[PDB]
Amino acid sequence: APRPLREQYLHFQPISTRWHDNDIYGHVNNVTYYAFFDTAVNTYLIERGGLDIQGGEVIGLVVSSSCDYFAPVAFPQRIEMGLRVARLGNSSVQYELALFLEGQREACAAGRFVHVFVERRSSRPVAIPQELRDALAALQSSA
Amino acid sequence: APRPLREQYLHFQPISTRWHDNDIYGHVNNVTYYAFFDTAVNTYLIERGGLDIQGGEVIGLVVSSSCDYFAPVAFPQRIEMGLRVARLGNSSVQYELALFLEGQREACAAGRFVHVFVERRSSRPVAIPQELRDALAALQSSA
Amino acid sequence: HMATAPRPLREQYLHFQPISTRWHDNDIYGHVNNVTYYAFFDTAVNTYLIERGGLDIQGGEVIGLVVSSSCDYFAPVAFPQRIEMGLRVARLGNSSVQYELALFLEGQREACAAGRFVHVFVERRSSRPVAIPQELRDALAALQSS
Amino acid sequence: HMATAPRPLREQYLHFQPISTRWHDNDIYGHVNNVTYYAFFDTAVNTYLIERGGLDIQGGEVIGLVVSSSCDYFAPVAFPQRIEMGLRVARLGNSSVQYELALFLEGQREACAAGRFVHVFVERRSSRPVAIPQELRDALAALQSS
Ligand SMILES: [Cl-]
Ligand SMILES: [Cl-]
Repeated sequence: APRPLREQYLHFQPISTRWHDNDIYGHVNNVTYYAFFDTAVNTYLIERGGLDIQGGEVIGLVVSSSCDYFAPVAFPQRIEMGLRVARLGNSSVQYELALFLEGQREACAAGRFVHVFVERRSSRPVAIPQELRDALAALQSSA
Repeated sequence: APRPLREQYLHFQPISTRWHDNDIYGHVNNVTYYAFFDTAVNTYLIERGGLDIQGGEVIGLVVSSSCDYFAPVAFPQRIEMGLRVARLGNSSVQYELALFLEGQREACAAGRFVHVFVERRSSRPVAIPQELRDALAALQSSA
Repeated sequence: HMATAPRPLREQYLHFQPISTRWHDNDIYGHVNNVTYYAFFDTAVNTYLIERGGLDIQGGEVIGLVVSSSCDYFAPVAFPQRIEMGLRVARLGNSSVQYELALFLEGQREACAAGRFVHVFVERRSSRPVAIPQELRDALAALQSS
Repeated sequence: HMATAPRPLREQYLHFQPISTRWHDNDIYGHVNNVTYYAFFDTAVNTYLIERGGLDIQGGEVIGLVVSSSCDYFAPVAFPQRIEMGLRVARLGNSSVQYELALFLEGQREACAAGRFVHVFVERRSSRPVAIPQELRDALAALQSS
């Protein structure tokens, strides 16, 4: 089975839920979890890896992603992303994430996604800059 | 001129920003401010006024809204909604809100919106339930 | 029922644009969320600016920034209903413009929601207001109610 | 370039659906954000379930819940480009179904992104898995690659 626990992740981010996260069936819509993934990863890249989204030469593009869902959460509930790095490559990295509900031990959902690092003007993949590598390595998972 | 200050509002909510709040021009998109409005109002209605979004008999529908924007914010910046109630009617209420950037005194943006309270099944407007009125009145603005 | 402002009519608008509705346009109460309407406003205007004004959002030097907006809601709509935005230009200044929009059921004549927004155009890198470029102004001028 | 998985072809899909792009589909890097693709998946499937399966999202007793999904991205697209979702059903169980989708430029044949999701159908009030209702199953069956 699962399920994922908080101590299996390296870094955490609270994310506040918004009215419109819920859909017609009353819980956070599956699409929104990936917004959560994307937000946790890039928040980390900016505060700890020197990512410059406004004018930086090198950017992370999502080449792929996925998620399994174990139990719903709903606005206005309080949640938290665990983030870890499964592998750091030469020009890409695979993240693993998990959504946690405040007060619950087991993850509501767990997924992965993959960045490739490219030159912003051309979109040629490029070796990950060093400052970013240092930050990404600091997230290395245990398994 | 403006601009709005924090002490002119009754209740506050931090809202975390998400990767995708920024648009192609790099700042939080104007549309998202109203998601912020909607989130601050309904969060308050649920924790302090007994709003039951899942199964409640009475709901708030937005009959109108607006916003003026004074200066941009951007993900991953940290922000905060001030909320106040300009007037409580028999079956509607006008809220005033303002977006604040952490560390800035003056509001980035300020807007209003109007709820009408209806019966969920029929959508007949109905007098605001008492528990909700108590909470809404506790937000009354000074001017 | 909802906003008590008088409902605008299809004829009061110049230019129309279908927008396809999306699963999550509906919120928990089951109709399109009020915020999404503003996304419809942005999309209609900008689609118009790119196909008729020559707006270059990727590398253009002059951009349009939103300084205010508002909307009144008259009757709900829901995914997967088919909808259509009405657009016109109410006022055309040297560096700013006010748009008026209304959402229709593509099968219908009464507006379901209507509002307004203001663009100010600015040099992209600095954000100093510049005058509206002629190509865009020519496209805006074709939407001024005669 | 991006995902290195082999790109799916337009012919491998059964059913198509235009989706209009929106201003804020583009993120700060200027192309449609990866998350939005999944919104396109949800919309295509559900549009299909309502018009061909009789899904009643407002008051129906059986609903479809998403238990997993994934997507590979091959080439970016951008508002205001015109796009089209390809849909087919890969597997049809008693209470679950796996969909496969791909996004195309409506003018084009190579997929720009492709992925998958799984619906489990459940009694709406409880969320106990129920079998898929016959009307929906008949619509799902028409998408199984022959
Ligand atoms: Cl805009
Ligand atoms: Cl769904």
